[PDB]
Amino acid sequence: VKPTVSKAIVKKRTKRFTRHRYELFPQLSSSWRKPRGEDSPVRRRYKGQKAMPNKGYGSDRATKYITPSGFRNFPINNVEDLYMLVMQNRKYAGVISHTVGARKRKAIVRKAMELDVRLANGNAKLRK
Amino acid sequence: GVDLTGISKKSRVIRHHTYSTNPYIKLLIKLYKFLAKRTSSGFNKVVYQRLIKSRSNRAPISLSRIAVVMKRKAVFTAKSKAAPIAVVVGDVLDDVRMARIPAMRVCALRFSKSARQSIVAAGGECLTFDQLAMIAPTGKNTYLLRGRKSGRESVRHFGASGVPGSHSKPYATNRGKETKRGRRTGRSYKRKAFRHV
Amino acid sequence: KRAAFKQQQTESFKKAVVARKAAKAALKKTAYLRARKYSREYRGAEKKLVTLRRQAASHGNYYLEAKPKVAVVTRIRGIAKVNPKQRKILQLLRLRQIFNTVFVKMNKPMENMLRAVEPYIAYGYPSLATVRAMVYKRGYLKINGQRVKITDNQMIKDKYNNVDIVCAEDMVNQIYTCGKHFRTVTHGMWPFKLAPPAGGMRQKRRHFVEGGDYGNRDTLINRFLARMI
Amino acid sequence: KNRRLRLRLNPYVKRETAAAKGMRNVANRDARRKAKLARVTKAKKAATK
Amino acid sequence: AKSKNHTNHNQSSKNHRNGIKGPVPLHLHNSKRGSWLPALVNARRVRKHNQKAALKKRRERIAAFAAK
Amino acid sequence: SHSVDLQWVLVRQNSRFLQKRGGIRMSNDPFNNNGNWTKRHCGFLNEKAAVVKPAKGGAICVTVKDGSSNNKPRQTYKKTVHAAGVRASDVSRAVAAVRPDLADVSFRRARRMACIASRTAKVAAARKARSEKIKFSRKSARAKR
Amino acid sequence: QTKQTALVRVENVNTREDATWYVGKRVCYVYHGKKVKRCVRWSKAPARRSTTRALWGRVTRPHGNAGMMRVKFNGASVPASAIGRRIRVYLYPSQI
Amino acid sequence: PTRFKKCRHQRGSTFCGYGRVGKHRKHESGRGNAGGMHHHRINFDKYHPGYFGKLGMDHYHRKKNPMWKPTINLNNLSRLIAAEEAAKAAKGGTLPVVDLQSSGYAKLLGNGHIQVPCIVKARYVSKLADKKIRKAGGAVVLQA
RNA sequence: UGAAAUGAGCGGAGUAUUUGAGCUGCGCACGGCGCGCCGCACGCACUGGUUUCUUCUCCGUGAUGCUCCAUGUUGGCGAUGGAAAUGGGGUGCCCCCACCCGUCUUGAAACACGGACCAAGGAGUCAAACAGACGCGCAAGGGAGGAGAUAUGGUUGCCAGUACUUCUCUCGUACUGAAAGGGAGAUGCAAAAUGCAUCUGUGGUGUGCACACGUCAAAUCCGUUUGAUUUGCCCAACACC
RNA sequence: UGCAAGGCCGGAAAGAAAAGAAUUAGAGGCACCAAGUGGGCCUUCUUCGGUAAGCGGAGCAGGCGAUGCGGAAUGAACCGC
RNA sequence: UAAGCCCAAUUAGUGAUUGCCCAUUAUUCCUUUGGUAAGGGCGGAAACAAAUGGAGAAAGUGUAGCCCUUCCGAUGUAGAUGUGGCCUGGAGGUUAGGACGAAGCUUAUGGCGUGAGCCUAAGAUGGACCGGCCUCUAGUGCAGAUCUUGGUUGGCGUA
Ligand SMILES: [K+]
Ligand SMILES: [K+]
Ligand SMILES: [K+]
Ligand SMILES: [K+]
Ligand SMILES: [K+]
Ligand SMILES: [K+]
Ligand SMILES: [K+]
Ligand SMILES: [K+]
Ligand SMILES: [K+]
Ligand SMILES: [K+]
Ligand SMILES: [K+]
Ligand SMILES: [Mg+2]
Ligand SMILES: [Mg+2]
Ligand SMILES: [Mg+2]
Ligand SMILES: [Mg+2]
Ligand SMILES: [Mg+2]
Ligand SMILES: [Mg+2]
Ligand SMILES: [Mg+2]
Ligand SMILES: [Mg+2]
Ligand SMILES: [Mg+2]
Ligand SMILES: [Mg+2]
Ligand SMILES: [Mg+2]
Ligand SMILES: [Mg+2]
Ligand SMILES: [Mg+2]
Ligand SMILES: [Mg+2]
Ligand SMILES: [Mg+2]
Ligand SMILES: [Mg+2]
Ligand SMILES: [Mg+2]
Ligand SMILES: [Mg+2]
Ligand SMILES: [Mg+2]
Ligand SMILES: [Mg+2]
Ligand SMILES: [Mg+2]
Ligand SMILES: [Mg+2]
Ligand SMILES: [Mg+2]
Ligand SMILES: [Mg+2]
Ligand SMILES: [Mg+2]
Ligand SMILES: [Mg+2]
Ligand SMILES: [Mg+2]
Ligand SMILES: [Mg+2]
Ligand code: NA
Ligand code: NA
Ligand code: NA
Ligand code: NA
Ligand code: NA
Ligand code: NA
Ligand code: NA
Ligand code: NA
Ligand code: NA
Ligand code: NA
Ligand code: NA
Repeated sequence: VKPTVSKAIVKKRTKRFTRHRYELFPQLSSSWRKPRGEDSPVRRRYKGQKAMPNKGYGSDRATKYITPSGFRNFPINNVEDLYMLVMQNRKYAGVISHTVGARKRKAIVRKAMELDVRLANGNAKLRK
Repeated sequence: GVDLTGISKKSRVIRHHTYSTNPYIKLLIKLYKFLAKRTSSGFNKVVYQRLIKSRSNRAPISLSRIAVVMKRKAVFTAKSKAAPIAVVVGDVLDDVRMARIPAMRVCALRFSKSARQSIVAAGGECLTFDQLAMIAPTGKNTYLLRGRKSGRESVRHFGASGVPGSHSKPYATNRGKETKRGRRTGRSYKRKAFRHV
Repeated sequence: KRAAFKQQQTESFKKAVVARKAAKAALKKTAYLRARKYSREYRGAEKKLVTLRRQAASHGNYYLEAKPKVAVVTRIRGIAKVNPKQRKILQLLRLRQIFNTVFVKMNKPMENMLRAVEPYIAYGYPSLATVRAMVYKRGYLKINGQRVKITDNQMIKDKYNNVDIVCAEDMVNQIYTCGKHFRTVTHGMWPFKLAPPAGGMRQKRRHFVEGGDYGNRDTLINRFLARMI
Repeated sequence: KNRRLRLRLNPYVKRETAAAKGMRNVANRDARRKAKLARVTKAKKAATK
Repeated sequence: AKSKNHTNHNQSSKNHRNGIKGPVPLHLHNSKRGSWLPALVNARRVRKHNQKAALKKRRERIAAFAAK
Repeated sequence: SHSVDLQWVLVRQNSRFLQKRGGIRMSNDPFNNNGNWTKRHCGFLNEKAAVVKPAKGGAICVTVKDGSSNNKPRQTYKKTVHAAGVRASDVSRAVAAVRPDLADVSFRRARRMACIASRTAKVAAARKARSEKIKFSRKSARAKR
Repeated sequence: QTKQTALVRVENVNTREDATWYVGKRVCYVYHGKKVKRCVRWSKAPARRSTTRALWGRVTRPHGNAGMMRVKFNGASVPASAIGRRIRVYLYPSQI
Repeated sequence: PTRFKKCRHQRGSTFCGYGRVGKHRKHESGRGNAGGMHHHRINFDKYHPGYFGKLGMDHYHRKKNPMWKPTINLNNLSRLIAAEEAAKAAKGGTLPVVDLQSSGYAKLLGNGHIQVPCIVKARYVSKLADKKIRKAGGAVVLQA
């Protein structure tokens, strides 16, 4: 199945918003923490520092949540989940959950091929 | 770079949804939101905005007050014309101090069991807001009524009780306590009962 | 087939489309005849003053020009370190941002308002070309509290609901000649938001007669604004 | 600076432009220059005497 | 450890943030308590008669409306 | 006594048919023509409803609830099967006979049902050809009764 | 600095009127890499295959009074290792 | 519920809405009603006038049972009359008899207009209540 | 890339009209000089006259599209491959930027204090009294509590729950006085140191939603709708009595 | 029949002319319940003590504190914003 | 023969009144977010099978926002508030997954979100439990307290 065509995806920013000084401490995770320090160079918005997330970085609502394939990801856990996406097969692609086993995945991949339902993580051999 | 000092002071606290969890209130708001925006009537707009209001701001009304204000309208009303429908966005409560009331059509969110009995026993009928929208889709010939709020004990305690001219009730659990100094001329001073404003 | 309620709408909308084309032609004809009369008034007024100056000069006399009635005021300073009195005048003049421009009447009450906030503004006496260029290129109306660009005379006719103001030439005439609807026309407009003067200023901190920018330039404001509009 | 918007706002702009074209005509400009100076000089002399 | 004694610096800025609200109109809070008593007692007798006349006028209006 | 307007307010946020997975609200509703969690498409909740369903072969079945037997859940929904080769506008007309606000989605679904039937036959035929060249160690068969 | 726009000084262009002649012309920076990678006509012209590479742009406007130009490169910005290196200003697109 | 409190919003704030200057210290004003006549006088004087001092007599061993005396008014007497009995009541005829002490009342007060005439048995009565109920066709009967 | 092209620009007609410059008619304004002659640069009215030159002007397509997406040309690359692209990830390097975090503080990059690393742990909680906002039930009444009853006098457990009851108790419906003690309707007639009569009724006044008869201004697709406003009643409130 | 006051009944209302003859990014009022503050500091002008001070103390107003950005090489407060 | 000081210009007695370079400013364009926001549509117009134009259209505070058009604002310490905002251990419901591999663990492992985070992939890891949604609940989120406990650690093959 081909996805519905949209406008170009812009992605205002690609780099992650990482925590300040997280590279100098193995303790600190890379995830974003708002600096509330009084003399924080990042909080005061100096020129050479790293940026802060805010509203202006939000992505265009037309192309938001759309994956590079052109679909939106909907997590499916068995064969019966594939039947919600029969009418919206050009908008949504199924994402088989990680914990779904190889025995159950065989029936999901077989069914989605006949229904013409895209799977984001099916076997690469099928669909050519 | 625009000089907009005090532009947040211009803005006001306007709520467009109800905090109420009642599903039937949400059906009345759904119905009267449609009527307010699709009809030219100013009745449907006032009713819709009062449905959003909180329980404290939708004060209850008594059956006696409805009877009194409808009689003031009953006089100076032509005999050919029918009496209006009393409409309250709130609760209608019974009054034991009025035994005899006229036959009135009253629409409300809630009627007490005795108020509903008293209205019906006098030849009237207790209406409902979707019943009103079907017989008065624009609110023609109605009486929009409000309950009283100034007699509430919270209102009578609001304000400092120790400033001149203030007759606020003190927040006290003991009535004998807090009665001496600042309350009697003999005991130091007395809070002045009058101030010019 | 079509539903009954859908058929009534089709007939009702067909008459609205016909009446919309009719009103478009009526206002186009009205705006043509009004603009023809306005342009003839401007030209004859120029010729009358030319002859008066010639008649006065040929007998040793002088001709006194009428004092200007309209001034065009632009804000040439930012929004930092403004005193409370100067701050309020610029708010009452609707000059709350740099390079914001308004038309004002040069009467005694307003002339004493402009003198107090001189270091922040640069005013002068506009010409017909200046008034036309601001209304046509930079003209916006306050419609339902929104800033809407003037794109046809139907918006002008609806915004003002006055027989004397139905077209963009009516707005130009009211501003240029200081008509009876000068305050109606100018208040119903958003303040003009201009670009910085191409080629630059001289010195925003000194008066024009001092070698700067912030005073009254008389009719020299028109070439200052031409680089901005 | 746009043709549609100028004509939409000013239906009479097609005639102000035609008047400006004739005023910038070299033959018209030179003829008017000769006539304007002669008729003002004549009226100046007549008033003087 | 001496400190600042007194200043009136940001005080006008604070007093004008929520404005200096204008006075109450003359038609509101025009109480006559504390005024000259002989004129206040005489005005009470007139106001009592005006209330009697106000009730009588509305009774006549009610009867007139029912008449027509 | 209890309307769809009231019932929708009760079930809009929690229902066994509502699937909010990763931010998307879908529906397992067997009587949903679309999969969207909206009042119009909640066919289990509306007084009258119609849904296009597949049948054996290329046939298309329209399951219709007309509100006559809503208190009898075994008689609430009736199935009428259209033979293979049926026009999708005829199926959309069968849905529009009870739900005129579902005629556009029922035409699109009756076409998908026919498209899926053809693709399933082609996918199955390509699977049979591939399996013919494979030797399998086991083959299960459910005993007859 | 704003790396999205580059400054190019061309030989014998020493006036602002000189640099206006080149507005819209194609500008190219030729360098080389380490490995032979894909080029235009990798298959049609195998003789073109080389470590040589080019980055293309266009002249947008002059810069100053002395014949400088502003150049915008296609998509990306020119590398800072190109500073002080040769730039090719072509005679097309032609206005003559 | 703990998940609804400000502590869950203030995770990461490091001060929890108490400031870097003033801080959340232990007992910065005293404990309880300390300093009501000094340091807290303005709060006590303007919000609780009358708090300090002595007033009146002392009633050792107050027993509240002897001084039990609930009141009901004339316009509220229909609360103690059954609906069918109130409908049948009329001036000059058979009237329902109301026992106040069995209903929890001792004194009849007599504010407003009486809605249904009745015979009221009360321990006490006002002069207005006694006068008004007689003019309306009822009566008060003293009881103990 | 024409998936509604509103164009002086697209399409149909036509070879003209008009708007400026010349030149001019009468009257009026205007300017010398004086109580009407001269001038008039060519202003205003006749939207005056002439056409010497200068311009193009006149019609036209609603959505029976509620919303989003989907339609060029020429090369290069890509013909199913350890491939061609595009994005992401990694490492180095150029040119520019760029003081150390937390913390008191008027002011910290500070020659101010705590800071070798990591893992696990670590700080607005529970109870009671009161208040205000919001949700819910009932309402001049609301509600227990303790305890009993029996489904259960049964069941390992579920069931320490749920279901049921209270002439009680409590908080209100009345407040004042230190206390003894008293204890609040309106109208009418009248002036009795507890006055009489009636009771379908805002104590009065000013301002005040909706509603009801109208009346104006504007827009109408001619059905109306949106603002104002006279009068009546004014609800909630506020202010004087 | 005059004055004072509370009303009632009417009238008139460029709804405020003309003389430079206002302007407004002008929804006014009214509550309720709460937090941080309650060490400040610096400037243009006025200003007191001191020989003066990067000194102590005030007035009107801006600013820093709480805020970066572009400029004065550098600089909490200067200049632009 | 300033690249210094005072004055004065803008390609120079030529024929008119913008030399040039730098902002988180101004104008304008695209996108996000929030309004004291302003409006339209929402009674499915009609027609239309596959093999060979599509899909959606919720009467709506807040979501992947019901959809479309329009206008304005957006920085901020202490502080307040909101969030169909993220995360953790348990409970009442509902719906799923797992020996064809559960939790946990690892990552040049990609995708999505402004973010807290979620999800997928691989394990040449593991070997038995556990995910989503609504509601309830609490010993519920760490970078630092000369913080507590355990381990490690440069100094250091040094004194
Ligand atoms: K405390
Ligand atoms: K091609
Ligand atoms: K550097
Ligand atoms: K501080
Ligand atoms: K000082
Ligand atoms: K928006
Ligand atoms: K459920
Ligand atoms: K699962
Ligand atoms: K840790
Ligand atoms: K650390
Ligand atoms: K340790
Ligand atoms: Mg903070
Ligand atoms: Mg710090
Ligand atoms: Mg700081
Ligand atoms: Mg795993
Ligand atoms: Mg009361
Ligand atoms: Mg300068
Ligand atoms: Mg300055
Ligand atoms: Mg101090
Ligand atoms: Mg149809
Ligand atoms: Mg706090
Ligand atoms: Mg403190
Ligand atoms: Mg004593
Ligand atoms: Mg044409
Ligand atoms: Mg310190
Ligand atoms: Mg210090
Ligand atoms: Mg620091
Ligand atoms: Mg130091
Ligand atoms: Mg210390
Ligand atoms: Mg009380
Ligand atoms: Mg302190
Ligand atoms: Mg600098
Ligand atoms: Mg901004
Ligand atoms: Mg902010
Ligand atoms: Mg989760
Ligand atoms: Mg736990
Ligand atoms: Mg790594
Ligand atoms: Mg803890
Ligand atoms: Mg330590
Ligand atoms: Na990202
Ligand atoms: Na790290
Ligand atoms: Na790199
Ligand atoms: Na009780
Ligand atoms: Na210094
Ligand atoms: Na600054
Ligand atoms: Na909603
Ligand atoms: Na915006
Ligand atoms: Na956690
Ligand atoms: Na921290
Ligand atoms: Na070592």
